[PDB]
Amino acid sequence: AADDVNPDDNKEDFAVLCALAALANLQTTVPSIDTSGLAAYDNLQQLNLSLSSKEWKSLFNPKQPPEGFQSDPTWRKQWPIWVTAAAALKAENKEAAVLARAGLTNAPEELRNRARLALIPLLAQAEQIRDRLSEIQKQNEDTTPTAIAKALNKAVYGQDKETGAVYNSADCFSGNVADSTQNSCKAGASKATTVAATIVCVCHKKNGGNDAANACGRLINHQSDAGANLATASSDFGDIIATCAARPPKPLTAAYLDSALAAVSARIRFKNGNGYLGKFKATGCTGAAAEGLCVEYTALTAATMQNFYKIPWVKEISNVAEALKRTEKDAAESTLLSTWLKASENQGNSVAQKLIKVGD
Ligand SMILES: *[C@@H]1O[C@H](CO)[C@@H](O[C@@H]2O[C@H](CO)[C@@H](O[C@@H]3O[C@H](CO[C@H]4O[C@H](CO)[C@@H](O)[C@H](O)[C@@H]4O)[C@@H](O)[C@H](O[C@H]4O[C@H](CO)[C@@H](O)[C@H](O)[C@@H]4O[C@H]4O[C@H](CO)[C@@H](O)[C@H](O)[C@@H]4O)[C@@H]3O)[C@H](O)[C@H]2NC(C)=O)[C@H](O)[C@H]1NC(C)=O
Repeated sequence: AADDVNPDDNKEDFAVLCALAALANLQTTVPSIDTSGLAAYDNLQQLNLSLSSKEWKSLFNPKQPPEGFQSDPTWRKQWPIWVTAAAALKAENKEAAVLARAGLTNAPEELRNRARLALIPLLAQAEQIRDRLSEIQKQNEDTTPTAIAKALNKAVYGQDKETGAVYNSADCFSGNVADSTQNSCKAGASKATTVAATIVCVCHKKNGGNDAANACGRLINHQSDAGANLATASSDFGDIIATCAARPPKPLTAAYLDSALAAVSARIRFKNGNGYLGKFKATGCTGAAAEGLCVEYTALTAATMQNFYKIPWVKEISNVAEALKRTEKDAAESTLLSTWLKASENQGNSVAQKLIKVGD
């Protein structure tokens, strides 16, 4: 009976599925956009406004530009930035601190003016950098530990929640289990749409004899069974998953997720017009040792493999990986954008010293 499903015959598939199941209820840090450069730029905007004329300061003391400028594209773009700067400068002692940092406390009017003009090219250089950093911030604002946890819990357990996801056939199988195990253990009337459903299909001990208990590992203590046609799969899944200790690397990376999906894709085997994960002998993935303990990717072929990536759990993990791929790069970019903007802030605080000494 070497060709039947025997104990340990699905053990290597199970190791990969255990790694995927450990993405449930995940608490990971995500690469963060370093937004300290936005504050550095705001400080430059505050210095610029402090040094401005009484006529200019009067425009802010709101909501949109004054008559004559409501349609000027530069005023439309800058209005919220200027308003934020004016609001910050109303705070007790804020303007005095801004001027002190710039060496402009008690500065003569001619020095204040020359200093403001000296900031023109500096602010023009910094504007481009700050706008890119703001774009990065917005483009990655949905890449958070909470959104990732929810997406991965959808992948593993079919439950759109950040924590407390647990096995429930009503969620792990799309629409709950089917009339028969063979029909439940199909994906691509798709049913086995989560990692947990995949583990049930590849590992469960059916009731009624002729089962393939311990296919996923001899150390599983199947204390019960999955019932007939997976009717009580939850009890058996608990015993199977109790053997899984996997932990993903932290912080979670796109590369790790991509490697997990690639590994699965490299294990699916095509026979007679379908794909299979888990040992398949004959008839269907019914849970009987002489038939199969498997997911049938119905109609999946090498050439239609793109459809594997549309199965819900695969799509959810792919979406997380795509988001992390972007945020990893944008986070590394943001470190430098913010360092540059802090340097521009320091530069702006130095112009007065040059101007004083040039005048003297
Ligand atoms: C640091 O703080 C200073 C204030 O101390 C602030 O400066 C102000 O910046 C704005 C935005 O660049 C300047 O806006 C220009 O204003 C002129 C008219 O200026 C008069 O009126 C204003 C408001 O009462 C007075 O402050 C000023 O002294 C003058 O009395 C407009 O003509 C400008 O419009 C052209 O440029 C825009 C881009 O900046 C275009 O969007 C717009 O379409 C116009 O361009 C077109 O027309 C041009 C003329 O024909 C042509 O040459 C172009 O090719 C194009 O066809 C603009 O609205 C304002 O004057 C500045 N005020 C002072 C006192 O300097 C800085 O913005 C701030 N720095 C930062 C980084 O925030």
